[PDB]
Amino acid sequence: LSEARARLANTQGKKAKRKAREKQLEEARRLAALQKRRELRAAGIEIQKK
Amino acid sequence: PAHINDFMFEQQRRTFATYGYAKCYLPKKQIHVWSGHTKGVSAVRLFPLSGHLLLSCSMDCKIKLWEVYGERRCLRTFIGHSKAVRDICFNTAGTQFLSAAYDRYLKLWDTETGQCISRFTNRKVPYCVKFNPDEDKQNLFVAGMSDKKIVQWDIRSGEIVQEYDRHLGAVNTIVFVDENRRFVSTSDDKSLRVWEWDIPVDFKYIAEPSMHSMPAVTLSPNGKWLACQSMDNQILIFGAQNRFRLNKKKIFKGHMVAGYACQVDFSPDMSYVISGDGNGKLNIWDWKTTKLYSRFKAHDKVCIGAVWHPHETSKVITCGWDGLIKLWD
RNA sequence: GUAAGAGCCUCCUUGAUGAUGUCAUACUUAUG
Repeated sequence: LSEARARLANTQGKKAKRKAREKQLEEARRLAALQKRRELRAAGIEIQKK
Repeated sequence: PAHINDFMFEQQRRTFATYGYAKCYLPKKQIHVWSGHTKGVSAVRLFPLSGHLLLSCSMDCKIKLWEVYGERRCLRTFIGHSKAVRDICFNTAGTQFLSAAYDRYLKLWDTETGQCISRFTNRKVPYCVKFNPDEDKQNLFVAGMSDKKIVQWDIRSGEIVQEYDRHLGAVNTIVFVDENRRFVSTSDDKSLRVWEWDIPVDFKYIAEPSMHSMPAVTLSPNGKWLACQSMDNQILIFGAQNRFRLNKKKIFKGHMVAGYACQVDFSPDMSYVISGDGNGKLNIWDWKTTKLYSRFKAHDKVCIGAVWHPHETSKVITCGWDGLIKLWD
């Protein structure tokens, strides 16, 4: 019953679930890629463009 | 419109050129680091057995040999690196060292002799360089590169060791455990994956949508837990793995992560953990109390990392930042 | 059991703990 009510609050669906996992995973991948990119840009001046 | 016959005579005259118009410890800053470099510090190394000799790596692409502890002055200068060193490493005895250069050139360095060891290269730019624990021979070193495959490299044999891909993400760092049957591998995919290494097969992968990048990765001297500070400024302490669970220590927050990888520090009294902050402040943490200690700003620039003394009792903790380094008591 | 996508060929902040393994039960596999 608790999982049934939690599933009722989960009615957003697997599409919104994959959108949330894609938003958190995309934000983490952008924070890591922009992270290390900022660490490399702060030291060396040699970098390509996007 | 005019006549076409008149235009032919006008063109014929034009070709003829006719122009006719007719209760917590409160450590304080002890002394500044020996010498220094204008460029930001690339890596922070030290002698494992002695602890007095510290090898400072800077973005200037020149390995700085430093004598540090006591009668404070550095060691000597070390050159021969093609480009800025991406990672630093040293042997178990300390007389030998390894270098990871962003030129994609891994060059071993002899130190005590006054000059380096030899220049080597790899396939891609190595993102991690670490010595092999356990057996004191260690002809191979555990390393990683942008190729997203953790690879040990045999050196004294003239060629490398082996390459194994744990995850599709580029390996940020690799730290081998004492069991020698597994090596913690942190990758840019954010998934922390232990890897069985000496065997071409790895170990296991965990937590891809968590532990953002690998800003800090460290393990307790007792080996009971290994904590990793994450780019959300969220320090995730993982209980070390021998178990059905085989993970998960605790949660430690309060740090600051600007996205640059910071060297994790601790006081291994079974007491404290201290690391740098992304804003440059000195992050002091009480650990065994499940809560930290205090945040004391030290460096004026972005904090690169910090180091600690050997394990006897409370002594002192070194620190370093971009462009300068400062040791604290 | 599979349509799609990605890139590498010069100055600050409100303090709640942890390590000894086994059953009924829930979910995820193209190995029946």
